[PDB]
Amino acid sequence: KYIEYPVLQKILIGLILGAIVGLILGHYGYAHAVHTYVKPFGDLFVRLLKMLVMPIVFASLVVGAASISPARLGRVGVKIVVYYLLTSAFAVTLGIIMARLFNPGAGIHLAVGGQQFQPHQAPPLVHILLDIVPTNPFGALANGQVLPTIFFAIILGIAITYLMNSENEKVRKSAETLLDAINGLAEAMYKIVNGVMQYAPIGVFALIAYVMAEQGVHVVGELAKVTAAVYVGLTLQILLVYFVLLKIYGIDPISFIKHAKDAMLTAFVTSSSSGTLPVTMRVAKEMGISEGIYSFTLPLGATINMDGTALYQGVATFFIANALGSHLTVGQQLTIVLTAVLASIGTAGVPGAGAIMLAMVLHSVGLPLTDPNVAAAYAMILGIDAILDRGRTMVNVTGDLTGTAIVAKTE
Amino acid sequence: KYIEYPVLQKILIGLILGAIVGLILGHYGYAHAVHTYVKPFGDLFVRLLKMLVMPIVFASLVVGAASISPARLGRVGVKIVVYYLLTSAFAVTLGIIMARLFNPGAGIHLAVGGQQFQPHQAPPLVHILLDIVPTNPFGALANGQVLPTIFFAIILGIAITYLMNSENEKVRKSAETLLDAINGLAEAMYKIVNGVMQYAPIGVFALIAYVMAEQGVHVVGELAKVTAAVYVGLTLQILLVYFVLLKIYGIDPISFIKHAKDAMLTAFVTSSSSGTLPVTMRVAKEMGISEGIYSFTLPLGATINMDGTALYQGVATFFIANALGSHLTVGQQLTIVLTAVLASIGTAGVPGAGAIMLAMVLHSVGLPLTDPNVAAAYAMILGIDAILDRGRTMVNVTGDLTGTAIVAKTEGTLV
Amino acid sequence: VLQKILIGLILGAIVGLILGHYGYAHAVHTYVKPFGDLFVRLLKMLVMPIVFASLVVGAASISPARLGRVGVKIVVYYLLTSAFAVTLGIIMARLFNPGAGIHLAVGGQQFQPHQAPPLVHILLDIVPTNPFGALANGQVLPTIFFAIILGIAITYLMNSENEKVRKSAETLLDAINGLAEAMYKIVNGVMQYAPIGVFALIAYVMAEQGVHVVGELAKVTAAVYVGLTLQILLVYFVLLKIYGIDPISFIKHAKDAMLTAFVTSSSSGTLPVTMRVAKEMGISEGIYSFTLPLGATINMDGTALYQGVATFFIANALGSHLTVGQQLTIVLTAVLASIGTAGVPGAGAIMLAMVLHSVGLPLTDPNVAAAYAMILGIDAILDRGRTMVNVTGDLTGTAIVAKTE
Ligand SMILES: N[C@@H](CC(=O)O)C(=O)O
Ligand SMILES: N[C@@H](CC(=O)O)C(=O)O
Ligand SMILES: N[C@@H](CC(=O)O)C(=O)O
Ligand code: NA
Ligand code: NA
Ligand code: NA
Ligand code: NA
Ligand code: NA
Ligand code: NA
Repeated sequence: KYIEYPVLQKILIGLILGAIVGLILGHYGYAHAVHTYVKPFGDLFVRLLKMLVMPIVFASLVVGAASISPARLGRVGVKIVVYYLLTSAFAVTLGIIMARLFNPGAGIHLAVGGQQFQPHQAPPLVHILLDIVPTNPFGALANGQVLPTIFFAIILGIAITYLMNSENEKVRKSAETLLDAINGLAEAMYKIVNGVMQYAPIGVFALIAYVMAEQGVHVVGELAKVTAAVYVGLTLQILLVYFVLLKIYGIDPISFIKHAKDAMLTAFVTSSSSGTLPVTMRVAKEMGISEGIYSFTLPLGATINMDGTALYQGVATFFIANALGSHLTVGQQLTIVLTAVLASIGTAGVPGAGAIMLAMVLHSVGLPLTDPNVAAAYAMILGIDAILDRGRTMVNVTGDLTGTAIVAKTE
Repeated sequence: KYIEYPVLQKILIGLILGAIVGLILGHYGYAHAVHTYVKPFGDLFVRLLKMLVMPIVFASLVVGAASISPARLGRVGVKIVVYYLLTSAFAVTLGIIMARLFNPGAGIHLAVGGQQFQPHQAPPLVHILLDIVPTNPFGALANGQVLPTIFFAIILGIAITYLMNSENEKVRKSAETLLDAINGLAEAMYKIVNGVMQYAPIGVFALIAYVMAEQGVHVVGELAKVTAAVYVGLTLQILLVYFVLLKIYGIDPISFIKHAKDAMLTAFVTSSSSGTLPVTMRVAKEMGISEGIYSFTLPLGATINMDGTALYQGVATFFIANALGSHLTVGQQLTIVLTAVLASIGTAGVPGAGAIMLAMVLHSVGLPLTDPNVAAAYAMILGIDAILDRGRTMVNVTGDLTGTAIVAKTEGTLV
Repeated sequence: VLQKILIGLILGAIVGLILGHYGYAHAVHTYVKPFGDLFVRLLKMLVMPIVFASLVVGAASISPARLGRVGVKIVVYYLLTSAFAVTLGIIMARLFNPGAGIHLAVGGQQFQPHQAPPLVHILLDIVPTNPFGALANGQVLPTIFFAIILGIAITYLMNSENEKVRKSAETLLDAINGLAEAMYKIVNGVMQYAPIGVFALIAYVMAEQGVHVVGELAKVTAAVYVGLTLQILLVYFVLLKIYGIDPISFIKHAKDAMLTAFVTSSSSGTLPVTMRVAKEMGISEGIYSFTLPLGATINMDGTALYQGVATFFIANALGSHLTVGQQLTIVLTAVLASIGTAGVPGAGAIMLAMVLHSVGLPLTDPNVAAAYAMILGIDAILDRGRTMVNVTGDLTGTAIVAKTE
């Protein structure tokens, strides 16, 4: 009774099997059953994603503050970042534009707790800007609030790279040993991470088994409404940005696609900016780009500059809002712009943590995942991430290929 | 004004001196005094036991997940574990049977806070099975809830033994240094542990000084009711299990006891599965058992398979329940079976943390130690653990001697 | 660093009465507040980790083991000097009355001094029931009793028979220490916001009652300074003279270990300097080689006195008559703070943190905290002045103990 299988199908057959199993259960008779039996395995999966973050988000971002230690020369790739921001900023814009045309979410009245979502109005920015600084990092980290457990983790690890340097030898030996422990927790988390991706097949099955039992069936159409709103928005900015800003330069925008070939192919199948990096790296070499340019910019387009993930989140948010029976207002709309950018700037680049960074793009713009109406809707859109992750990644990689080819004009 | 003394008497003379001091105080006059003066040193001791666990239970169980790392060959001692479960399962059964015959607890109406225990009914298993997974390990660990601070500590340390292996050299150097820190906290805890066992003489005195002042005196008889319910249950399964399943095999069950001699003796005096392990190890060699058998099984009967501790907890629970004025219901009864097994599978094997694993066998089956009625009763039974620990351990060791001798009938040899 | 906060102090003093008249409405009390407050929190962050990390180090620092005979003599001395220092601070905070002449009301509802819980129940709640919890949500008096009992227990693990257990004990302590340091790195960075946030908070609390509040903080300055110099004469020049050692020429071959202590304001920087100085005044190796590094982190004479004044300052600033017993608790607290204080620049003031938490004056109360903001504000003055003694006090001890053959 054994586990072996390439998981990113295991989940996807979990999904299509879940969808097809779900629909046929609630229809035929026992609309309940699944709520009492199956859902509790989705409830499980959910929890395990959350079990992560806090350690991962601490540990990782202490490492990624020893990784970047001044000198951290952002004095020649000013050009590339300036570009990356605008594309990602325009991507989420385009997502909100696509979540206008299509209205995913509406046509579902999620009541969950015998009671629909009421939106609790945001506190002043004074008070939230100040509550990036923890009053006690341990507390902040502990009970769970994250935006201090960023500001601390960074300010610890940025300060730690001035201790390995310090005059004293034994102080540098102390600074090291702490960082050598924090890192490794980072890794140990990543070892459990993979193991959660091994329960992910069960998890996803149980989620969109429940959704398709309780609340049929033009919820299918609704989630397929997302699929399009995402997809013919993704492909709607490949034409509207890349094919545009390359043409309006002088670079050949059409044959660019042909010598990006397999950096594009894999991005869709691997669904990873990690896997599609020695492939995107080679592809820049293969279309004949200069070393110090693509050698610095394509690894910075890896973690920074997720164009598709910014757009994906700018749709998912809208989906949730309307699914709750909440008319998502303007300003909030352009907060989502600035939030989804500042999420899809820190999103992972593996498979999952696009959706599990959307997490916070919802927490911002009063829509927290504590409210069960929110969460049960999040469960839906996180359920079908496995579809809109493979499709999404393809752009995240192409957007920093195009930037690397646009900036290749500097001599 | 100096401390030196072999402590496991220091406590026990603390107890008998506490008992004899306590009774004569509340009787003669100042029934109070002790409540204001002496109890606050028992209140202290209690807290220090609790100060522990959370670090120890984390740190230890990250180590004991790097200790067992797949490959962790449970492919030949399937036999021994299969046995161990049934004995421990039947032990707590027998404890609940003994806590039926004897009714310890009842005949005390513990009101503590001017108000008796009311039992708050258990939540669905769905919701408690799910709350083994922490939503935030740090939080879980922090404010104190433990069953996530297990599931995390294990899943960290099990995952950590696939990082020292990992292709990268410097990643294995990072994984090590974390585990080399967590371990050592484990040890540092164990250094305070010993220091608490050095206040334990005071602590125990102060506990069963207070109990014997406020609430005399057929509380003596009540706690002695426990003593028997435990003891003539312990000895009631030596005859009923070991002397039975060895006889119904063909192995000589009576002379087994004679070449176990000093593995039994020390178990009662040392009150330790740690101390009685080179002794139980030798004793298996001395009664002529095969190496690869007792060399693998007697160290696994060390921490897993505590027969007596399972039974002890299956009585202590019942004691508490009835002491509160709470008729401990069935199902709960057989939850105690499954709980006390899954406590006496992880109990320590030093002296204390039989009682301080009962801790959780009470938290399960709605009887938490937050409630002062519970806790003041727990203070009683944890008070006299020093009596029912030495007596208890003797079985915990004998039960995996017998298993090792029962499984010694398997021969043999592969291609 | 000093001349950015003392011109800091007068870009607060005046900008309050020239933007409490020309400066209209909440707008000028906005960017006072947000910048008072993006200090306040930014400050409050530090206290806990530091108080844990530091006091695990200052329990491996003092360990009943390998302290002897060379190291029984020196500590015995160090305790008494630091114990007598904070005594002298409380004596100086008697003569001068800093704090009084300010009625800090903060939350329209001044600090009504809070009456001390039954002592049974607070003595018991020094022992944490779960250190993690205690540390986490913030309560400190357990996060002392644990941190100490961890690091005291840890110095019996590096010793332990097993080699690999000593390698494990080390690596933990080598991580905790370093967090200590990492904190001290942020510490300095907070002292860099201290100008435009602790003389932006000051910007308002010098905007009201101005003709009695500069000269209240300058009242501290003296109470500290002519107490520091008042024990150089009263202890060192005394106990060296009453021995036979030449107490006056001692100062001359300490020269640059004294100089730097005032400019560097660091027991870290003034350690290869104080080390050399002991060599240069011709002290024996195994003596000053063991004692001057133990006078580094243990034995802060000035920091003990500084805290024994700062506390009193705060108390009286609140409208709270700081009672006796509390007075001699401060003696035993400030010693057991200035035994674990950092020896960089900041974490004298950010160990006073806990000497206030002890003796019911916690920093959760905004009346306390806004007053702490004042005295932590001008630490940059009384840190350079303070350090000079912290170093001289273990030079003198090293020279006093140099008489053993
Ligand atoms: N699938 C994304 C990462 C994510 O958003 O989860 C990528 O690799 O680009
Ligand atoms: N005394 C037991 C351990 C315990 O239950 O506390 C043993 O060593 O077997
Ligand atoms: N400035 C002190 C340290 C402190 O109290 O912050 C020293 O170096 O001695
Ligand atoms: Na990317
Ligand atoms: Na990203
Ligand atoms: Na055993
Ligand atoms: Na056990
Ligand atoms: Na010093
Ligand atoms: Na110090």
